Amino acid sequence: STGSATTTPIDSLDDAYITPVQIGTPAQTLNLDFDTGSSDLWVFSSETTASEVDGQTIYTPSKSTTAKLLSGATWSISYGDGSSSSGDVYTDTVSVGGLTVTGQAVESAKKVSSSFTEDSTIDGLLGLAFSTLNTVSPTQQKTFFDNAKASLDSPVFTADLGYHAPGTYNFGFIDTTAYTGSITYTAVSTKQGFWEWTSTGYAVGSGTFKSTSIDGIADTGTTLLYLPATVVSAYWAQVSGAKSSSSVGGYVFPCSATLPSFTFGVGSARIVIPGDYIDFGPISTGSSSCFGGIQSSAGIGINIFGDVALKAAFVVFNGATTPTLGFASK
Repeated sequence: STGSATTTPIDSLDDAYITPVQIGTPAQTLNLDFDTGSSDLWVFSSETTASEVDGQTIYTPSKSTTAKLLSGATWSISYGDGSSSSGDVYTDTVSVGGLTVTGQAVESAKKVSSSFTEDSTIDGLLGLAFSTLNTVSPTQQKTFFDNAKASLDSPVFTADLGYHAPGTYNFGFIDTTAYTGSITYTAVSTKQGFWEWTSTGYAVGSGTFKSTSIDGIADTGTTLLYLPATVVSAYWAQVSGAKSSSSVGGYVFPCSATLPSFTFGVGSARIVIPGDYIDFGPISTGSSSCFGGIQSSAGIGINIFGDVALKAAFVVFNGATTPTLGFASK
């Protein structure tokens, strides 16, 4: 089997991407944030505290003839931005882009933190990291991809995120028309449960490539590119007036600037992030200070190849017995 679904930016900055997902019988379609940095499929629901729902579409398990309470199971997750959610668990039929999994754990939120409530465009998350990170207790549950894997034509999914435009998540096949040149594959460590890999270096604009190993994760659920402070300083030093602002929470730059590109290495290959992808717009409405799309990872504990980096590439998440990642230009 295969599946193919379009993923759409939630706003004009590509702060996140939503993909329609069919849950239950008859189908209830929710727009979920596909997140290769986590491993829970959770949704706003009829069980979510009413004061914490503000415009999201909810899953109502009582209206699904295929929903079954997973008795005793609870979940609770905290994300790297400080947001969180928790609740109980049903199993139900879940379809993405024509690919159907029966018995998928659908984690129904009883509580969500304010940032979820405040984002009316995201109805939940669909985790695509390794199932060892799934938070369901006492019986850990499998991701959608893990459940689908054996049925897929090939044990892979691909992320093709757009810049200020829709893109595609494919399951079970590699669309050879969606990228240019060849796909360069690189080793993955699953030891932390992430799609963790080692970039071979970077360049700023037209500058020379610096060969240096940068361990990090391919994370569709993180907006920006978070890299070591040395690398980030070298980038922003090329932008007149750019500075790190403690009050804003990262590097800012004059909105009048033209940003240089940023290149990262994948083995001997190179992925170029155009400068425009690094512009996240005014820090507040009407400001002439703009927020940078490349930020330091120094406070995180891990480097994160988020959407800023991934949307410059066609990315293969290869879930073969030994997982690997593939990157192609496009």
